[PDB]
Amino acid sequence: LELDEQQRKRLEAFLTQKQKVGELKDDDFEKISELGAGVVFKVSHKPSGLVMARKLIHLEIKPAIRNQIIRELQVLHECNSPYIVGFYGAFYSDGEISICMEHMDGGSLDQVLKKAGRIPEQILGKVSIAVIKGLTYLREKHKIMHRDVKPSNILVNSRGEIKLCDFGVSGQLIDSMANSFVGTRSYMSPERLQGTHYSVQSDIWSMGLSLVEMAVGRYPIPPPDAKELELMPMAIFELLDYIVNEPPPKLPSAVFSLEFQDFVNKCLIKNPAERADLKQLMVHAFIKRSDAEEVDFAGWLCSTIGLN
Amino acid sequence: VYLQEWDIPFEQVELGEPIGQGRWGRVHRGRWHGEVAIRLLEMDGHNQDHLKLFKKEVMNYRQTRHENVVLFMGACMNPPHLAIITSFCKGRTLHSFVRDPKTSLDINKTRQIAQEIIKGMGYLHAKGIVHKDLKSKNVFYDNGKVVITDFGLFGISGVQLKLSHDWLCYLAPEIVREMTPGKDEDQLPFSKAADVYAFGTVWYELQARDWPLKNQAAEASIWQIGSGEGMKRVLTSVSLGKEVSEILSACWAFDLQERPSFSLLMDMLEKLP
Ligand SMILES: Nc1ncnc2c1ncn2[C@@H]1O[C@H](COP(=O)(O)OP(=O)(O)NP(=O)(O)O)[C@@H](O)[C@H]1O
Ligand SMILES: Nc1ncnc2c1ncn2[C@@H]1O[C@H](COP(=O)(O)OP(=O)(O)NP(=O)(O)O)[C@@H](O)[C@H]1O
Ligand SMILES: Cn1cnc2c(F)c(Nc3ccc(Br)cc3Cl)c(C(=O)NOCCO)cc21
Repeated sequence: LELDEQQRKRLEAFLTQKQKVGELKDDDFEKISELGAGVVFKVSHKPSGLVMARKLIHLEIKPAIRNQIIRELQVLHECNSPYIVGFYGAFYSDGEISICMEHMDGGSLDQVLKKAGRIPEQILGKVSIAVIKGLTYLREKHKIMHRDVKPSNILVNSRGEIKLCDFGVSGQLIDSMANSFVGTRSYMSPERLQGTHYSVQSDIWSMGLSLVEMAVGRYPIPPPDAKELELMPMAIFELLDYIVNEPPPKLPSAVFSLEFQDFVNKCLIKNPAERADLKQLMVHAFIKRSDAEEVDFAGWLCSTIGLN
Repeated sequence: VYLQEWDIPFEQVELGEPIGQGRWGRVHRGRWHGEVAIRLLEMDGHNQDHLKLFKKEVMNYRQTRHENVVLFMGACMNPPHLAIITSFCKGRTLHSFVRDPKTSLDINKTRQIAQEIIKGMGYLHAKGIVHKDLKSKNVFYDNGKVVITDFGLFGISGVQLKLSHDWLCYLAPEIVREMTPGKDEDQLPFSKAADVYAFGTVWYELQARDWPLKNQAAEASIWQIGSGEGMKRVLTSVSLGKEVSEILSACWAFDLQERPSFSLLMDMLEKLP
């Protein structure tokens, strides 16, 4: 599975630190500051002095399905790879499902993008490698798909790692909660919007659309104006109808390499059958390039936002 | 409104156990002697224009009485606290009724239930009242008789986006295209035509005992509903009967103006098996 030694040594170190904490409840944590909402908080755990990230979601529903949600979610103990954020535990408390996760020093790429303005191609190659490896790991080891890929769910650290969060493990939580939200933006594939059977192909599209937003600093659809590109108020249905009935986004031909331009073009093919799968994407020229490249990711991240 | 302004003589009403929640306050069982349903709302707007239109609507519901519309009894507004009191419906919501294994739906029972609902929607429309929230959860079935609940209630302005799937199925394309974050439900284009579309979905429920769209993401449903392609597909995907499907295709008409009136729909339901 191309498991590196330094990765496998940092995977063991957190699995043995995973039993030092053991189980937890609600009084073991203490707040620090506001991470964001879509809520998650920076948290101090008191039994084990490790600082963790606790995301809270408010669900008042019949307790029979709350128990089915928690037992489906405990499978995250089996999901462990260098490209998925560290999972601590899941429990119901005060009618608020709380997920305790690794704290990521750099936050989400959505935060990173707003502070960085734009994200260079050299480094978008590294996150793309991490996502396909993380998505192959998820589809192969547990036979699930992500269903919610977007920059605000890609997390980075000053340690130099890349890992994704908020992936769909519980089918009941999907039918009961996650489906009811609709944001001002949509990262959903065109075949999911038309309600066909979608696979990880739908996740490829999300990755492609996310890459375009990070590369240009703007949510891609509707495509920017001709002069707006040089510098760098819509209802939700006009957004969704554009994704289905209009050409997909593409990177500007003047700034980025063919390997990058073609990479996103293969990710953003509307038909998922012709869209690139993960096998085809792992061997794509843009991946072979950045995988063999030499970037110091920790240096860019800490000098972009001001960490150490 | 001090409740003494109503023709239902009032000395005292008592709150009882709550019976489920929703976007529109908390509904309590209660006793007027008869059991009643009491809905407790709160006006965050607190603005005189909200209450003037509220006073307009509740005084209009005072004029309503029909065997297929729930009896509106009184409303009292001690702002920001408001309360709406309707007759309590014994029996099961039509939603939970069709989804029962034990329930025995048939080509006749569905026609009879639907004609009842059309009569109630006919009356409400005759009085110029748009229901704005016709769905299976707001229709009650006790033995023979069928009652419509929760009509006109969306015209109220009380205290990202979250949209239930069950509600989306009953929403006409005119409405879901206008949905957007920061836009309140009071600004959506409900209408008599949007009401007959919601009758299309409730008729589908009478035939299929389930939603016309399986529990998808909201975004997925929003496009399918608003494009009219969603209802096109489910119309073809599984058929029940040419005569039965004719009224379903008519009610779900993409152009609202091509949707029948309720008085017309009474005749269509008559020329059936
Ligand atoms: N496990 C985590 N570790 C560190 N930061 C996190 C974590 N989860 C979320 N965040 C931060 O919290 C914010 C995102 O929270 P979240 O509730 O996931 O909403 P969202 O990602 O913006 N969109 P959505 O997930 O669909 O609601 C960003 O500022 C992230 O950096
Ligand atoms: N007149 C009534 N008689 C008896 N039960 C009622 C009445 N009106 C509402 N209810 C019940 O009260 C609960 C909440 O009603 P309501 O607030 O209208 O939500 P709902 O219609 O069930 N679905 P929603 O409107 O989307 O929240 C449900 O269990 C209803 O069946
Ligand atoms: C739909 N759905 C089904 N299962 C889910 C789940 F386990 C989730 N949490 C999660 C999973 C893995 C890891 Br590693 C870390 C976290 Cl925090 C989320 C989620 O976090 N949504 O973000 C809120 C957006 O509305 C959603 C799930």
